[PDB]
Amino acid sequence: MDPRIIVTTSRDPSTRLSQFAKEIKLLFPNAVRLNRGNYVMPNLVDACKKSGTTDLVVLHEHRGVPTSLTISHFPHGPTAQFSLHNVVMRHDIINAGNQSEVNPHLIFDNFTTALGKRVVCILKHLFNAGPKKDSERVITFANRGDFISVRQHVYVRTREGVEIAEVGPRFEMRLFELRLGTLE
Amino acid sequence: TPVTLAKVIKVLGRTGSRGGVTQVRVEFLEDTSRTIVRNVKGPVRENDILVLMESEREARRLR
Amino acid sequence: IKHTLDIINVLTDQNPIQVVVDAITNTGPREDTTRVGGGGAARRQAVDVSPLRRVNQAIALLTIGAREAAFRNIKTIAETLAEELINAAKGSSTSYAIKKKDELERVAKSNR
Amino acid sequence: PPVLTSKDKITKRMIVVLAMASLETHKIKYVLLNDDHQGLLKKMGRDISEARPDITHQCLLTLLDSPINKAGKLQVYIQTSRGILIEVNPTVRIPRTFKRFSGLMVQLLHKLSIRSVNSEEKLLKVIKNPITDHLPTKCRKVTLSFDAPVIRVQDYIEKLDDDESICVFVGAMARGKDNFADEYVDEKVGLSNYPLSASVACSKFCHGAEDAWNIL
Amino acid sequence: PPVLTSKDKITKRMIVVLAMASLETHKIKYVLLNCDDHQGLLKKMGRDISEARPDITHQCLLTLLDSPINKAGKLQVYIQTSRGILIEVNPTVRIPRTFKRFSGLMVQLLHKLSIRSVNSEEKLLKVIKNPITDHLPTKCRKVTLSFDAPVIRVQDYIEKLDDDESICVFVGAMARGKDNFADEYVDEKVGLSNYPLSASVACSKFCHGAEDAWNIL
Amino acid sequence: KAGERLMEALDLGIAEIEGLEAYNRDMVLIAVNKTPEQYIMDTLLRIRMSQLEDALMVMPFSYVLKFLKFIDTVMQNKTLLHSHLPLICKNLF
RNA sequence: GCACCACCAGGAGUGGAGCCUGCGGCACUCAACACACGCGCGCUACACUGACGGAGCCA
Repeated sequence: MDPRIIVTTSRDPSTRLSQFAKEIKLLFPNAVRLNRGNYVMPNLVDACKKSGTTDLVVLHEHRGVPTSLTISHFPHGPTAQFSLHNVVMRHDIINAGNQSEVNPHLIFDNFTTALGKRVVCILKHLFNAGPKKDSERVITFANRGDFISVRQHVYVRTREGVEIAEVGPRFEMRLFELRLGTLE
Repeated sequence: TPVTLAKVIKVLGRTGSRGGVTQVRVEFLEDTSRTIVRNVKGPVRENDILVLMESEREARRLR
Repeated sequence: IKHTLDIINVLTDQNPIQVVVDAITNTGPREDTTRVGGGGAARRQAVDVSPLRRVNQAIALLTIGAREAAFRNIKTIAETLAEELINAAKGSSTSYAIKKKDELERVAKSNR
Repeated sequence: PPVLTSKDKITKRMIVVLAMASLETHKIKYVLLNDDHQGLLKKMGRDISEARPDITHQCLLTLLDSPINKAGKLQVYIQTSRGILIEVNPTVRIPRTFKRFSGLMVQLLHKLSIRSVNSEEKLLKVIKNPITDHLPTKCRKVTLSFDAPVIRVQDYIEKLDDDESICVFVGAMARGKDNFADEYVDEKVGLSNYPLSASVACSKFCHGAEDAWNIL
Repeated sequence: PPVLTSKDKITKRMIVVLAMASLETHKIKYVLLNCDDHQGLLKKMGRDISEARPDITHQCLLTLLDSPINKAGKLQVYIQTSRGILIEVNPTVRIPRTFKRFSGLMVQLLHKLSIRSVNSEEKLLKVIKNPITDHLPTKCRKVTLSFDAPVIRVQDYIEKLDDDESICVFVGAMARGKDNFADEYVDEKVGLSNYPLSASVACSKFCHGAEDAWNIL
Repeated sequence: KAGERLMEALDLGIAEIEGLEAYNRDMVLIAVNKTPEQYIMDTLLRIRMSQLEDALMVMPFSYVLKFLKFIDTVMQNKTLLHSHLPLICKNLF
C-alpha cells in the first residue's frame, strides 16, 4: 500500500547535491539514499521490478533551463520532470524536527483541476508514508499557475495561538517535461 | 608466560559503551569443562578460538 | 609481491609463504583496550580482541609501515616490505609492526 | 649534529610537551591576550590564567637555551588551552624580548606556520590531535607534578633502553589540577617536596638528562 | 630553616652574585633603562644600547629563587650592578613575574635603598657596602664561569669542597662581554660546557648541579 | 544490571548466611525482610516473564554455587507464601 | 522498535596558494610594583609512485 521510494543522482555530486539528497532522503520509512557507479543504469527497470518498488526520484542538471527533478511511478510509467528554483546551497539538514513517518496534513492552494490534477494525485500518492494520518507538521503545495512552492511547518500553539514553524528548505518548481504514459 | 587458548560456545548479548563488547561464554580447551565469561572486542561467531591473556578474572558490564 | 617473493627466496630461503604467515601471526595483539565512556573521564578497559581482527590488523601495520619507511629513500616498496616480513616473522622488535603489538599490550596490562 | 624531525621515530631522544599553554589573541593588529590588558579581562569577559605568556616564554628560553638541545636530542611540542598543537624546530631563535615574541606568536597563530628565513624549512608548525601521532614508537610518557611522588631524573632516565625514548608533560599554566594528560601517561612523577614552577622543573629534567646521558 | 643573612659567616651555603647588572634609572616618572622602550633615548645619552638587558637578570632571579635550594635554606642571592651598587636579596622575597612589574620594583629599589613591607622591617631587598668579601663567609670558594676557562664537573667540584667551605659564583649579567668584571675577588675561573651558555642556564646548571651535590629534594 | 541485581543480591544473601553460620558454636540493615532470602525469591518475581533466560545465561558457576543454597533454604523453610514451585522448577530446569 | 548529525570499525572530502561560478551584506605561581568585503562549489598547481625515448594493446 504505502510506496517504496528510491533516490539516485549522477556519479559526481558535490556538497550542494549531497545535502539536497539528504533532504530528499527525509521522506522515510520508505526513502533510501543510493548512488550509481555508472551514471544511470539502463537496468533500473529490472531493479525496481525485481525489488517490487513503485516510484523513482532522479536529480540531475541540464542546460535547456537549469537544474531538474524527476519523479516516476514505476509499473504504469507516468513520469513528471520538474524544474527547480534553487540548488546553490540549501540547509545541511538530514533529520531535525520530527521523523518523516509522521504523515502531515497536506495543503494545496490555488485549485486548478483542469490539467494539473494528474500532478495533485501523484503528490497525494507520494507523501502517504507512515501509519500516522494525524497531523503534527504540515507540507504546503502552492500553485501560482505554473509556479509551485513547497513548505514545511510545525504547529506551534501559544496561548491557543496557531503559529506556524518554518523548517527545512523552500522550493519553487515549474512543470518541465511530462511524458504521456500508459495503462501498461 | 601464561598464554591461554579459549573457545566460543555461545554468545549472550551486546553490552558495553561503544557497542563492540560481546559477553561470551567460553570454555578453554586444555583442562576443559570450567567456564569463564569475558569481554571480546571485534566480530565473534560461534566455535571460534579466542586467546585469553589472564586466566582467572571476570567482569561483566561497561557503562 | 612478485619481486618480494624473489628477495625472500634469495635471503634466508625459508619458502617465502612461510615468512608471510609468521609475520601474520607474530604481529597480532593478543588483547586490546576500548574507550569506555563511564561519564566524562574515559577509562580504558582491557579487552580480548577477536581473531578476525588479529588477522586484519596484521595486514594493516605491515603494509602501512613499510610504505612509511619507503617514503623518501633509495629503497622501493618491495624492498622495505621485504624488511618488514623478515623482521616480524622472527620477533626482533626492530620492525614497525612488532613495536605496535607490544605497545598496545603494555597499555592493557597497565590498565587491567 | 643532525636535526630531529617527526618523520623519524627511531632515535632515542628527549621530548617536552608544554601543555595547556596560555595562547590567546585579541583585536583592538592582533596582540597576545595579557600587563597590557590585565585589567581589561573581565571587562571584555576573559580570564586571568589566559593572561600568562611569560610562563611559555620562560619555558622556551629555558628549553631552547639548554646544552642538550645543542647536543641535539630535544623536541618541543606546545599545546594551548584550546588544543592548538605546535611543533617547534630545535634550530629556532626565540626573540629575547616580549614584543617580537608577541608579534611572532600572532603571525604564527594566524599564518599557521613560520617558514625559514634562509631556506626551504618550516620553523614552527601546527599539527593535529592526538599528540600520540607525532611521538616515537616506544616511548615512556610521564607528567611532572607536585602532588606526584618525588623521583630523581638521573637514575630514572638511566632505566631507559637503547631505543626507548622519553617524553614529559609539563603544565605551563598558573595553577589548577595536574590532570591534563590522564589519557596519555604511564606515570605521574614528581621532583621536589616544594611546589615547583614549570620552567625550573623543565630545567631539572634537562640537566638531569645531561648528567644522565653524559652531556656536558 | 632560618633565613640566611650576610651576618652568618660560618654556614656552608651556595652564594650567587649577578655582577655587572644593567640597572640604571631615568627621569622622563622614573623608569629602568631597557634597549626596547628607550632605544633612541639611550642614543641621546651616547651609550651602548645593547647592554640595557634587565630581562637577563630578571630571568636569573626567577631561575635562582624558585629553585628548591632556596626553599631549603642553602642559597643566597646577591646583585652587583655595572655601577657596582650592591644589593642583598632576602632569601624569602617573591620577585615579580612580568617585566613591567619587576621594572617598577627595580625603580623603587634604586630610588629608595630598601624595599620592605609595612609589616616587616626585615628588608626584602637591601643596599649594602662594597666589597663583597665583608659579606661573604670566611670559608667560601670564589669562581667565575667562563667559556675561555677550563671545563669542570659540578658534582665532583662540590664533592671536592671542605665540610664548611662555602662557594660563591660570579655570573656576568650581560649579553656579550669578557669575564674580567671581578678578577679582584676570585680564586678560579671554570666552565660548564663546550657551548656558550646564557646566564640563566648557567645559574640553573649550578643550582641543580648543587642539588645533585648536596642531595637536596 | 539485571544479572548484576542477581549477583549483588546473592553476594548479599550468602554474605549474611555465612555470617550467621558461625554463630556461637564457633565461639547490612536491608535487602528487605527479617531474612534476606525472602528478598531473593521476590526479586525473581520482580523481573518479567519474557527473556529473563538472558539474565540467567549471563551468570557463571559462582552464581550457581551461591544460587542453590537459597533453594535449600526456602525448601527447608517451607515458604510457598512468597514464591511457587512452578517458578522454582521453571528456573532450576 | 528504528537511524551514517545512535556509537564502536574504517575510508573520503572541504577548510592552506591561485582561478572563476553563484549567493549574502554594505585581582595575582608577581608585599613592594603595575593593574571596502564575505561564504560555498567546481576548476589548476606543489608529489620524487621522477623525467626522456621508443615498442605492444583493449571499449
